[PDB]
Amino acid sequence: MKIGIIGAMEEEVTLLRDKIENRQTISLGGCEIYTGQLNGTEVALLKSGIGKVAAALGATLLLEHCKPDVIINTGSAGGLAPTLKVGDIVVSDEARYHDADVTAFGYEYGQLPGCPAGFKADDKLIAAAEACIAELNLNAVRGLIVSGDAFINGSVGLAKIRHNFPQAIAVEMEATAIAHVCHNFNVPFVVVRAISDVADQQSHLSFDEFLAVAAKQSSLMVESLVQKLAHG
Amino acid sequence: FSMKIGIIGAMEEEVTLLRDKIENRQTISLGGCEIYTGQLNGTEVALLKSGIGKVAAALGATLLLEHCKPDVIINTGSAGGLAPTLKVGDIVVSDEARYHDADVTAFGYEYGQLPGCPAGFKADDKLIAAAEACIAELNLNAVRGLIVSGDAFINGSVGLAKIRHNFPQAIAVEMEATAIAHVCHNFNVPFVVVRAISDVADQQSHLSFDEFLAVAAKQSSLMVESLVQKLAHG
Ligand SMILES: CSC[C@H]1O[C@@H](n2ccc3c(N)ncnc32)[C@H](O)[C@@H]1O
Ligand SMILES: CSC[C@H]1O[C@@H](n2ccc3c(N)ncnc32)[C@H](O)[C@@H]1O
Repeated sequence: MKIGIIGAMEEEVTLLRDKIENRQTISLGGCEIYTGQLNGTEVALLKSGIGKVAAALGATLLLEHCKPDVIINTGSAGGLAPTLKVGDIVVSDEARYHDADVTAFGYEYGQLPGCPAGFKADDKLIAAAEACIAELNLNAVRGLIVSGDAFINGSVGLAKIRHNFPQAIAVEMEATAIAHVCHNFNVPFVVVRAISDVADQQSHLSFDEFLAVAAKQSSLMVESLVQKLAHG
Repeated sequence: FSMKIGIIGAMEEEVTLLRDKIENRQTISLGGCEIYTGQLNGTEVALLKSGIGKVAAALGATLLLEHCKPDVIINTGSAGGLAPTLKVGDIVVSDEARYHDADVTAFGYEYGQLPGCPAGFKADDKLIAAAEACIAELNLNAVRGLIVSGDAFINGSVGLAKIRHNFPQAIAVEMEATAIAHVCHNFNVPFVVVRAISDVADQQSHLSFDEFLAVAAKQSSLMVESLVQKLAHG
């Protein structure tokens, strides 16, 4: 099997990239795809860049080109659920755009025409992720992750997300775009990210200071997840 | 005679007229998108129906570029008019595209800019000139300028006000142009947006859209046909 992995920033893909053996690099459409094996498992790691379009472009390339069996979106996120603290894990059971609005025509807030109002992550991928979380003794929350093309740091931006998606556990900028692409190609996906901040008026400083920590936690989780999917 | 022109429209109504005119037409269904190949007035074209929104347009544009390698991309369809002299049916030609809903300002990026990208994506000068030549020849009313995109249908109120305040110079607003420009930019492919006005993005936009979408589609499609011809023969 081939496992696809997508991270947005250098920090979020560098540790995994350093571990890929029989590594080959593909530079294309402004993205980088690293192919090879992670602890014996065939993977394809994509550094997509930040934002929905960058992520959609990279996911599309990855699916069309390398044709992985499942997609795992790694990286950092702004924590919204009460029990989350920096470094904690968020596992998507679903992804929705918090900034899409075509309600003028009767679509659900966050829903784009031609798409489900939310994209569901794969149950097996979620089960495997949670088994790893238990085995590594990590604090994690499973639930709705919302994406938009904006960095959230309190004020109006956070307020609007709370209103439309009070049950969202985390917010970031690529997951739902990746889920949307996977949905169109019928590819299972799961988002496994780590908290770099709590999306408030202090998230800039928190993100700056804890991104490396969040990237590491999510990377270790992905490493464990890949191994679990490949060997049980 | 060796040029392949890529054309991207989001909705059925926006691509149907051009599609019916493609000779030796074939249909490719990939990634939830539909691409029609063949010739338009003898010029090789690849017409994609992308679906609505930034991600749907990005996915489609990426497929079209990777799969059909067109030499240039023309984004067709409707838009909400923002510049004063625009009436329903008029043409808007992009000289630039920017996301009106992207905000990473907390980190010092320009409003609308995503990290790793230029704050705005510039349309091709030759494609712009050709489109304007077509405009002068069809004797249509048009405006050239900044087109801004977002994943929201602008219906007046705060959505509209925020846009006018952040991009006072924007001539129109829609939902796919900048995502297509972004993908084209990353692939180094020349692009131009030539859309037509279906509404003025105000509280009436919902009704105006339902009523004049066909008119915008007709006017934009005429422009695209003329542009394809212009680009291949002069
Ligand atoms: C530098 S923009 C923030 C990047 O980290 C993720 N991230 C982390 C925290 C966070 C937040 N509070 N709001 C939005 N995106 C966030 C996003 O997916 C994007 O790739
Ligand atoms: C049914 S969503 C609107 C569709 O038509 C375009 N459009 C036209 C007018 C308009 C507006 N006022 N606001 C946003 N998108 C608009 C968009 O790019 C999208 O494909």
